Amino acid sequence: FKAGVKEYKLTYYTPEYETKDTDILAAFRVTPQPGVPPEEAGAAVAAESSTGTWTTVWTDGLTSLDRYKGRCYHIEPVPGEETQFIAYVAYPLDLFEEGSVTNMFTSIVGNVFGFKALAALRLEDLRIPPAYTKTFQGPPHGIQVERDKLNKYGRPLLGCTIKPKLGLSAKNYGRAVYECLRGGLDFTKDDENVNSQPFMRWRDRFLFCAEAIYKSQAETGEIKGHYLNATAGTCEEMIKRAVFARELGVPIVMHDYLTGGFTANTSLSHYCRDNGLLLHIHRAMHAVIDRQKNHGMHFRVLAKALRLSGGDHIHAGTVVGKLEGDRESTLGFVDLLRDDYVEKDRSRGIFFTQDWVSLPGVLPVASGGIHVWHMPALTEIFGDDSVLQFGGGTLGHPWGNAPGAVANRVALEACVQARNEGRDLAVEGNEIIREACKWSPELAAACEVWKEITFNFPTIDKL
Amino acid sequence: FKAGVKEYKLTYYTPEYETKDTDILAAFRVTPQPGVPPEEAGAAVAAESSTGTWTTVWTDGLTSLDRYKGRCYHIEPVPGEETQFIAYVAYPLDLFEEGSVTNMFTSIVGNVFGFKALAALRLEDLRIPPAYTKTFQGPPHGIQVERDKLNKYGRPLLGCTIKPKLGLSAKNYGRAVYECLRGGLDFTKDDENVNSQPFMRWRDRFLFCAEAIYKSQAETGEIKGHYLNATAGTCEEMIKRAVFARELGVPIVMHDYLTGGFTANTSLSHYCRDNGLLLHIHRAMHAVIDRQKNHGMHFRVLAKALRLSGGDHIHAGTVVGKLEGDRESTLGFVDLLRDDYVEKDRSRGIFFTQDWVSLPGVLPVASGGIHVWHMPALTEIFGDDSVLQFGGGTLGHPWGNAPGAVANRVALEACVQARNEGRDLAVEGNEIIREACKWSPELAAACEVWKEITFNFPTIDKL
Amino acid sequence: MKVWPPIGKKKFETLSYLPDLTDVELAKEVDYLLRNKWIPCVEFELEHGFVYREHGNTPGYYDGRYWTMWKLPLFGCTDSAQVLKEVEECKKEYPGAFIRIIGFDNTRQVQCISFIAYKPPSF
Amino acid sequence: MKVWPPIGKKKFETLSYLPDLTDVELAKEVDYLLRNKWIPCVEFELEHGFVYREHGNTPGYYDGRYWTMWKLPLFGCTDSAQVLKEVEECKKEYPGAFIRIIGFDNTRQVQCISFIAYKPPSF
Ligand SMILES: O=C(O)[C@@](O)(COP(=O)(O)O)[C@H](O)[C@H](O)COP(=O)(O)O
Ligand SMILES: O=C(O)[C@@](O)(COP(=O)(O)O)[C@H](O)[C@H](O)COP(=O)(O)O
Ligand SMILES: [Mg+2]
Ligand SMILES: [Mg+2]
Repeated sequence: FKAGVKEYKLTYYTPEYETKDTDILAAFRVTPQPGVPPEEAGAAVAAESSTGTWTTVWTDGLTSLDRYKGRCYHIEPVPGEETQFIAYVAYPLDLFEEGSVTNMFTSIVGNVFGFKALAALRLEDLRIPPAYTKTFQGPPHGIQVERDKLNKYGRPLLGCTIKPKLGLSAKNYGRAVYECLRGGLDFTKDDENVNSQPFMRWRDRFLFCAEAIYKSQAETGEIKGHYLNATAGTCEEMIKRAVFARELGVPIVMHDYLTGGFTANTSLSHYCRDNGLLLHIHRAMHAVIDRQKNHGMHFRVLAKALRLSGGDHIHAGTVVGKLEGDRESTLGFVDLLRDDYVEKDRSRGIFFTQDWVSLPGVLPVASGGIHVWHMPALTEIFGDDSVLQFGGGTLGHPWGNAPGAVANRVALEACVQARNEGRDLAVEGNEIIREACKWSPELAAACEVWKEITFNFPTIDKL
Repeated sequence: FKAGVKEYKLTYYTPEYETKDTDILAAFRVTPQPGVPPEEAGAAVAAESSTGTWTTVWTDGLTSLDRYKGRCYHIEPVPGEETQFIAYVAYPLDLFEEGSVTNMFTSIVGNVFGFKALAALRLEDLRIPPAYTKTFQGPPHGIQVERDKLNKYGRPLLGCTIKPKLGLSAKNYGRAVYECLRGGLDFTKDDENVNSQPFMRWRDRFLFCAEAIYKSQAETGEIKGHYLNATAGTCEEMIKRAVFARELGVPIVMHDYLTGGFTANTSLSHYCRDNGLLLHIHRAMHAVIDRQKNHGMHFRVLAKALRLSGGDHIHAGTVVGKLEGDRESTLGFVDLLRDDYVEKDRSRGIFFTQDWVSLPGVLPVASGGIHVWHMPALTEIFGDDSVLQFGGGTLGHPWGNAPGAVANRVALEACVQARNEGRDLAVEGNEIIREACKWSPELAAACEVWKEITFNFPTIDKL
Repeated sequence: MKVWPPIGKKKFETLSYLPDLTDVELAKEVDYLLRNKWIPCVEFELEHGFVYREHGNTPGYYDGRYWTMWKLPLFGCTDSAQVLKEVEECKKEYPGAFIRIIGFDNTRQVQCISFIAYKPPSF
Repeated sequence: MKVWPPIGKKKFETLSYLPDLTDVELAKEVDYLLRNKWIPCVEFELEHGFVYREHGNTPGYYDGRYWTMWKLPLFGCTDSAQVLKEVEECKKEYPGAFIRIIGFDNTRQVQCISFIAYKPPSF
């Protein structure tokens, strides 16, 4: 033991290291401060996310850094960028608590983003090894089970956020839900920030929403759901709300996994597995973390973490709507959410090949600023295994919620048949929609209102 | 009701509004996209974080947007930026679930950071009204009660993160704790990522650390603690860990409030109040959110949120250590964490006057890359109501944990007595340390090791 | 504004908001099923045309989701006419039945397509 | 390397890791207390110089935290010599006692300073 400060690269820069199939791998976009070499910046990231601190401690000799340390094993300069590079860090399996996304993020993103020696840091991807994935329940049900439980096959599912976001009473919430569901939507949902509030308490809402679900299901002959929000201030309240939705016999609840947190979300995921409840996951707060290319965590990391902690749906963006989502990045992390095996493909932002070892797939949810004219592009981007959600796009219809639901359902089914008969949704989409206005007045009224509405701005986070 | 899209500013830009004493107020650093005027950008942030969506909904007429809408009531330019501006938004009290930081963030930061029409967005501050503050327990104990339980008065407390971060066994952990505590540290702590892992399971660690706490306290005669980490993958595992700490009779546990999350953290805070356990809060993950000036959430927002959800300590940076902490900004949020009433002071980043209505105060914790030579500045920055933590600065001492602890305790008490007798710690700090080396060979040995060690880098987040 | 009827609009999942499919349109759906290498199968029902709850009511439990299988899945099938022939044969023995065509992906083990092909006169 | 003794180094919270204060240095700490508008008080103890656990063992509970109050807090007294006279009176009445000086902030209701002033011969 020799007291004193060393360079981190002496222990934690190991460019010769061969990753093991049990390692958790990380790709960081690193922007070191002026004068800081990449080897030392990358070693600092590996060290202070695993076993090391700022000066040599004698306790290292009681154990084995060889077996426990994280290792920066590779440095990849970024083209057109003077000092920024990708650093690759391997973390041994033993560093992590089994089944705990909270612990995995605590190590990998706990302290390293505030280091003085770095100007910026972003986590772009992680390679979760099968040996760690198997310690997680993952989704309570997953795509196959969900379609089987709901008896829904052959098309995207359709949802809708009730609006205005806040201010509606419980009885008025249920009225809107009924009129929406009875028009052909599969789901409606509490807005993400609808929890329990003076204008509407949660238990009254759950009760009236149950009346609306069963009335609209009896009317249409199709299974219906309304995502009842279990997000709450404490785990005890969160579970209380899920217990009441279970008592009502309803099919689906929702949770804000980031504002609630991973510890609470994992508990709720387990409850839903124990009680047969589908769990829709809203990603509220993600863009605080994932919007900028130079610092934060890319959404694909947040999406993998949800698939581990557990959810049957997660919002995955629209590409074409009011919120940002780059098309190629979105195609990549949608695959990361749905598929069993995803090959490395930097053209879609996939830094590592990801094996999911039969962990259930998560249904991606396209929501936000979308309307009937977007249906061909949405169907084409996501395919059948998605949920397309129209809040303003239903409660904004000039004839009300049921005709608005009819418009969206008709447009979707018109795209499906057109696709199934060989047409090109990417090129004939507008003509497919105009043909359906010929026999659907509800769709025609919807197309007239939103004809000229698009969302085109410069994309901030590009590959 | 007129169906179709209109500008948000028609409803949500109200520059004539006078904030009510019950409103929650937010100051947003907005960078709109080219072509997007500030009035529209601000109105979109207010709309989509309160009551509004992208097209006009008929359901608005069932309630009152007047009583419920968020309002951008003021827009001021940023000196040194051409497009970027501060937007002030007022949120009615009824929008928020009582006692739920999760719900408050879900509205205010839930979706707006991802809008295509904004290039960047950062929440800089919040004004929490007394009518909302009184819905939260806040800290389980707070500064006054903590000092009284531990019988510690007149100086900053001293702590220390056991190192290496990961890889030590339960028995070696208790060995390091005993040797640290017996040298004069009031506390030691699990590293933030020490939860339960193959190299050391939590229950074993708790048991041996209890033996070390009581042995070192019996030896020294001073009350000792070791923050036992309750952070876990599920709420159930988190609570199990705290219950065992309770059984053991120890005074303090810790939680990683951001990686565990606010729903879990609020639950633990309530448990700690119910059972008399001090709650040390680690801010792991914060710099993913709070590092960059143009986008994210400033730490003062995350600090207020922790005081509401609950914690007896929170890490607050060192200024002079290995992680970034702007001096004037830190003095600002230290007051917001400790004081009952903090007047608006833009020179310290305090955007709104904040009344705490006797919610208990939180001890700020300075930790990360600090050593004996930093004691005068730390003592000068923070004053007596703080915890100063020396992990590497204790376990990196050339004579071991007990002499490292003695060096740190001697260095602190020298600063206290110097300051108490009239000396200026900000100018005579090196003399104070040097003069204390004469009768303290332990301090002398630490001074030799770390004499040229400083952390000076360009400050990324300046005021 | 036109009001969406609350009676007489019972539905049958995918395609049931479009006007009734023609036989060539039904054949083209089978063509899509076969082009995707899905296994076609015919199912029929005589008593409960819609989901109900008689024997349980817990989350995700409904009655009426299972119909009766018509013979077996057409493994290795290559003709949409052979699928339509079984629909006609089923129509002939059970003119009071609802009849639907489904399609299985046996690698994911999920029904990837499902649509009604005949509705009885009682409806 | 020097080994820190594991015996014979019992401590007394703030300042007890420095050399013993002189009577001028004790008064200097009292001046600091008064300059901050804190109000001083003398406490003494004859039987339990250190915290212990006899009557309970739950989190945050210890015995031996309360000492005995010498007279009352010196409200309005702003001379260090008065405080030190009370230590002297205590110390002569109770030569076998530990004696400490504390100072309260009454707006915050926190003891802001506390330090030993006399330790008995038995120690
Ligand atoms: O609050 C909202 O804006 C929504 O209800 C959409 O409303 P509309 O359907 O009326 O647009 C969704 O929660 C967002 O889509 C979430 O964003 P994301 O999906 O990107 O996470
Ligand atoms: O993991 C670490 O590095 C530490 O244990 C410090 O170790 P050393 O004492 O050995 O430096 C602390 O958790 C950091 O200070 C947290 O950062 P912050 O306080 O800024 O949130
Ligand atoms: Mg929403
Ligand atoms: Mg740490």
